[PDB]
Amino acid sequence: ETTVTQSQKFMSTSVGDRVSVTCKASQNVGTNVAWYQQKPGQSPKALIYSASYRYSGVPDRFTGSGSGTDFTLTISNVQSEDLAEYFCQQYNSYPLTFGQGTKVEIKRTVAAPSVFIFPPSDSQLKSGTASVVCLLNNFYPREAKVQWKVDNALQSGNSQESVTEQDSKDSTYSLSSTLTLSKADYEKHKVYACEVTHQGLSSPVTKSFNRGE
Amino acid sequence: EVKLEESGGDLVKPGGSLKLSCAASGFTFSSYGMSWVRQTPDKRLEWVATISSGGSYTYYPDSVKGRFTISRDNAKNTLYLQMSSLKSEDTAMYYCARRGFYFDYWGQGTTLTVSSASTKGPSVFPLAPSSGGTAALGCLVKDYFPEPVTVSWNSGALTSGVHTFPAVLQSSGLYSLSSVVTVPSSSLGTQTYICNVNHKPSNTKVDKKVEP
Repeated sequence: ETTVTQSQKFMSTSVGDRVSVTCKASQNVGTNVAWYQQKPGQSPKALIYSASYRYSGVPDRFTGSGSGTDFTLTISNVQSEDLAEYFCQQYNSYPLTFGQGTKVEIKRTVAAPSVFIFPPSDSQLKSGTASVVCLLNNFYPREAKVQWKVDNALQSGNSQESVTEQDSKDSTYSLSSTLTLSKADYEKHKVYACEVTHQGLSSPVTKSFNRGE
Repeated sequence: EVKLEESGGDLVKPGGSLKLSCAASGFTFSSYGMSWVRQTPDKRLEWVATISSGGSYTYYPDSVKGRFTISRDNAKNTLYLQMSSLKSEDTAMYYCARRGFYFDYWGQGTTLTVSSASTKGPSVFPLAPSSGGTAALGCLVKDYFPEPVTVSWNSGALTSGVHTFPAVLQSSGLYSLSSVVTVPSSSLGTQTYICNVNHKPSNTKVDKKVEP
């Protein structure tokens, strides 16, 4: 079986710049290689076929090169909307095989998070669990420190973070940190605080609430 | 104008069977080969079947041979994938695709989860909002199995500023996620905000109005 290998798990670029993604077949495949673009939460979309041909509707800034074993997708004039995973695929023979994908990431200027905290809803407590949600909205770069304080005690181990992919329009991240407590533990303390440290903030910002108010 | 729309994904016990369907439109279906490609949780893509335009030739990888059967009904403009002797490694999102060598159109995908666990629908709780200007609100979608859930706002009409986070697997074996949106704070008392949660494997739909 002929394999195709993408050695770059990530490639980073800025708006208006170019990025190249490599793909190596394990044996000669001629020009029978295709490229696909998969934006977050979407199915793959076809970009390149026969190594270098663009479908109708694909901008000329997308190019592909190579013959034999070494193939390259190049995106010129990169747009924020190009944030996606890019896959190569050979079809010189069955079985048809895919590369592992390369994520193209967008560098941009610093953007501080907007921070919000959400107490557990009365609905949720009725079932013995308490989720407290801290939201960090539309920030860049990805590095961000989130600290949970319950009556000034630092929490560690009882919260989980999830992050979106870079936004197709402004290239920012958003992040949720969810503190999960037993209702019994939640009712034992008053002040719930989410503290956020980030390059775009002059100093850490804290959002907080008093349970019961 | 080419569209491919899959259906049939479900939770199925290990060793069981499931048939996926793909409805084509916007092209002459009988003039193209058709294929199935799946994407595993690690996001790798695996081609799993190809059928010629007339249905006479079929091709499979060794991982699925004799367990998966691709077929088509050209009169109906439909493609099928019959899956049997299902294995844990078959869990994936399955894509209908046009052509038999490279794939110039892909469907939206339908998900198979191979599992002996029971399905459980989500519980949905408001993330209540409220200087000013911008308010944040959302829904916590908790304790469901398996993935995925789909979340929209106001039945798909509110999309600007929506962030639906990736699900996280809890120790209970159930998934949880939140979906949030930022809105003008001046509208909270007049504009209605409803998160629509669809969990197909449990046939559960939940709409929660999120109020100040």
